[PDB]
Amino acid sequence: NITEEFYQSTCSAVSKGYLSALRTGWYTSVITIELSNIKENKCNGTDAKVKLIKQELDKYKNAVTELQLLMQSTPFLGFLLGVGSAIASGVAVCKVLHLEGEVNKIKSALLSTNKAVVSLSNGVSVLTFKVLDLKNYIDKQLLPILNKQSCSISNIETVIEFQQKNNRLLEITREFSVNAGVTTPVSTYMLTNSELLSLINDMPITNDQKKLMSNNVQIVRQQSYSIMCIIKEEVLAYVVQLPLYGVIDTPCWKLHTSPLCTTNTKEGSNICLTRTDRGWYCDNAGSVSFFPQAETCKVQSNRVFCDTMNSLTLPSEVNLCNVDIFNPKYDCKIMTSKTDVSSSVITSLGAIVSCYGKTKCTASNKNRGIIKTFSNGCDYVSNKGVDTVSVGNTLYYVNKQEGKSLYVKGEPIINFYDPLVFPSDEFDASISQVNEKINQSLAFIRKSDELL
Amino acid sequence: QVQLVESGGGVVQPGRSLRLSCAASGFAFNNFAMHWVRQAPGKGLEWVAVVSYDGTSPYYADSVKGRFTISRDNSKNTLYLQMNSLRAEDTAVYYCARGLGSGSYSWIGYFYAMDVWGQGTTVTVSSASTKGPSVFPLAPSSKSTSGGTAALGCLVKDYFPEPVTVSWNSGALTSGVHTFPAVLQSSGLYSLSSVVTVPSSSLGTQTYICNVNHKPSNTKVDKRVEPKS
Amino acid sequence: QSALTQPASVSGSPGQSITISCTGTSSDVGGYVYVSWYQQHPGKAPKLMIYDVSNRPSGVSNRFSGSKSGNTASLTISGLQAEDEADYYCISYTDRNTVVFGGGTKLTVLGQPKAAPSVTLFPPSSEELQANKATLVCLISDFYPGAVTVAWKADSSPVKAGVETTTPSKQSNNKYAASSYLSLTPEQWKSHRSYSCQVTHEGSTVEKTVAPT
Ligand SMILES: *[C@@H]1O[C@H](CO)[C@@H](O)[C@H](O)[C@H]1NC(C)=O
Ligand SMILES: *[C@@H]1O[C@H](CO)[C@@H](O)[C@H](O)[C@H]1NC(C)=O
Repeated sequence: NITEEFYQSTCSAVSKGYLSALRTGWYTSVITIELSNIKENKCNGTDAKVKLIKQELDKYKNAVTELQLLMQSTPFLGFLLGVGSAIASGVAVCKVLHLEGEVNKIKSALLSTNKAVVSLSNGVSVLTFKVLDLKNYIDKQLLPILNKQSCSISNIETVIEFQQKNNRLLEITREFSVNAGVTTPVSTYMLTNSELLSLINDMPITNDQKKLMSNNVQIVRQQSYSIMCIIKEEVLAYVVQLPLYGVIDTPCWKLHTSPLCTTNTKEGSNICLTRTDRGWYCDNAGSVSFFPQAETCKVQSNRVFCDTMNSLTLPSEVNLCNVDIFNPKYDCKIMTSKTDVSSSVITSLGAIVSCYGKTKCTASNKNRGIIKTFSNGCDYVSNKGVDTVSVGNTLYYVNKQEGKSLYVKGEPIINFYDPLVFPSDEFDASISQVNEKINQSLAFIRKSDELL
Repeated sequence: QVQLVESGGGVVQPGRSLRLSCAASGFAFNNFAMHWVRQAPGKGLEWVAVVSYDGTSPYYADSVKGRFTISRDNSKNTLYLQMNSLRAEDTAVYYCARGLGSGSYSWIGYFYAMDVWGQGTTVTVSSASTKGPSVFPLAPSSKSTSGGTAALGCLVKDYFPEPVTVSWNSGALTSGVHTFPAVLQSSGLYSLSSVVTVPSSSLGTQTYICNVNHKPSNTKVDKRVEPKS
Repeated sequence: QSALTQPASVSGSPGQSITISCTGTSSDVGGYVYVSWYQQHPGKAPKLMIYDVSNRPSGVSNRFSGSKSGNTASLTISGLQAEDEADYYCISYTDRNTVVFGGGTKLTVLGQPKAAPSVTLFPPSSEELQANKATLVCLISDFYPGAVTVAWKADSSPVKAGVETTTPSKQSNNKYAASSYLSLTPEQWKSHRSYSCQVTHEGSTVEKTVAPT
């Protein structure tokens, strides 16, 4: 179920009914590839199959040399957000891997199995996964065939098989080389769908968390980092940093806002108001997580994946701005201007239309064509029976998501202000800031008659 | 000095586990590969196992895979060889040898050879306790005696451990005497036979007694060798 | 692991040259250069003589040379000396990612004439049968060099069960001697026509025979 409410009084709309999936922490996994130490091949074999193997081996050797170079380097209201270090956790685990004998532990731990839990020297337990064993393959399948005294290859399949196995190593290095050892999203070369699902299943997390991550692997990939760490002692290791979702299934809602202007015929005599607090809101541990950059959240059906690094923690009273922008308990954030330009905001279940001046604003159906022409002011139409909206030369398609919309009638609040004392130059203000500014303009007028 | 010194040459019963130790000194241990090579008594050499420079990639012999496990500790410059479910065929002198090819290489073909060898520790598996011997007279055949040079001796059978001494006529006869090497039978007990070359014309005139002395079991038995009709 | 075919005995005289065979398959010898030779003196550990087909380390002389043709590697010792009388083995990479050794070759420098072996068979003594046991003793003595092969036969069919053979050891007159034991039961000893000991030394064959009667 999804619903949406449009508030005519404040030219805004809230879509409710969504469930949260907030990233709260990080899990760090060490992914290793075992490499083979390959010395010179003293044959000048002109056999066509030996030549292709030797060419593939040069690509293999250049990849290792390339990664060794990489491992020598250390890997409206948005402006209110803090500044994190997105891979501080992953890089911290990587630093430990550079200590003496730490790589040897992972390597010997993964000698019998390809998946193990290793305790690092500092005490943290990390899942370690070997995704490709080239050391075993090269030492057990291709070294004898190349080094043969005869110096020729029996069949075509060995050349092809090596190219298949080596390809993954070549692609991983390619990505790291153009991302300075840190990639996001995590591609299928770094971690296949099978390996990731298996890693999630072996993680020390609840069963609910495992299910959520397994059914939304594409979002997990986009919120994960792969950090190139060490390549030493025949081991290539990179750290994959997976999101931990510590908040699940709490109510979330999306606030959409659009400019609300007076509609006088005199061109520049109009004043405008826009709620600046648009973005995502989720209930979280007794407060509300507010994500001003709504483009940092991904909506899948009715589940919203957000990252708390891009959030503020606000008192739950922030919700009062939707039903009463003048409430005394929370200072609702707004901006002011005199730029009464036309535009539309496409919501979850409809469209807000701010239509001013001489702009042509209409809504059309695919079958019947234009079914509503908007007048001056801020208005709203539901997506039921409506397919497109036009504001000036801009055509907007509306979302065809199923769900009920409610039109909450109300007097546009822009009509309550006197333009002679209306502060219309505020880019980052609020209800209370506009109030105190009006009184500072009214006191300069009041204390003049006080002399008379 | 480049030397390899293995130790721990004790006895162990079949079915029990044993762990071999090999020390190293005088060279960069964490740069070479290590081999294990055993040699059965009298028989030839037999390759056992190899561990790379860091103990990551080992290689075992087909007659050994599954039973033995070889490991390495670079922090101690020591090589090990674990042995489980020991059988009688494991009686051999296990040598500790280095690989031929310094480098951080992991393939057995890059260091298949051996250049520096240890001294070797005798590893003996046997479930037999200390038992006294049994002397049987190896008499000459009266028909095959008339030829000039005769042949007779004694037979020390089923004794443990080693060694056993054998003299003739309390040490009076040393001409043409040869005591053979001992052989370990399937039961785990050793068997030995010593013989002498005797002039054929004095087979009825002379007394021939072997003095078999088994000092470990405190057994000294003399058996008289005489012809038969 | 399948062993490598080496000749058991090789004879030579000081000043001569001789060659030792080392036959394998296309996987072990006849496929890779990785073939080495080792000299082992009795008592002391083996010593590397030839690494790879022909390369030799520092210390060994110009008299040791290696070669390979087909599936057979050859070790050549030019100008023999008394210091060369020792056992020689050959190793090889096996293509199956292991290492395999050879059968072994006992090279003897001739400081004596060719001595024909004298053998003697011993039936179970009248006292040994009273212990529910039986042991046929075949003793080879006064032969040269120290390399003989023993074979047992019941009637006309060979026997390989319960047989033990000692390594040829030197006597008090610088001649080699070997033993052979055939552990049997009193029933197995009486229920046969004839037991024979077939000894082979330097091609020739000497065979004695015993019977319960
Ligand atoms: C949708 O239904 C659930 C289950 O009753 C309810 O908790 C939620 O509040 C509903 N959505 C809205 C927007 O009320
Ligand atoms: C204007 O109003 C605010 C709050 O209503 C008050 O604090 C302020 O003193 C007023 N201005 C003057 C000049 O008194």
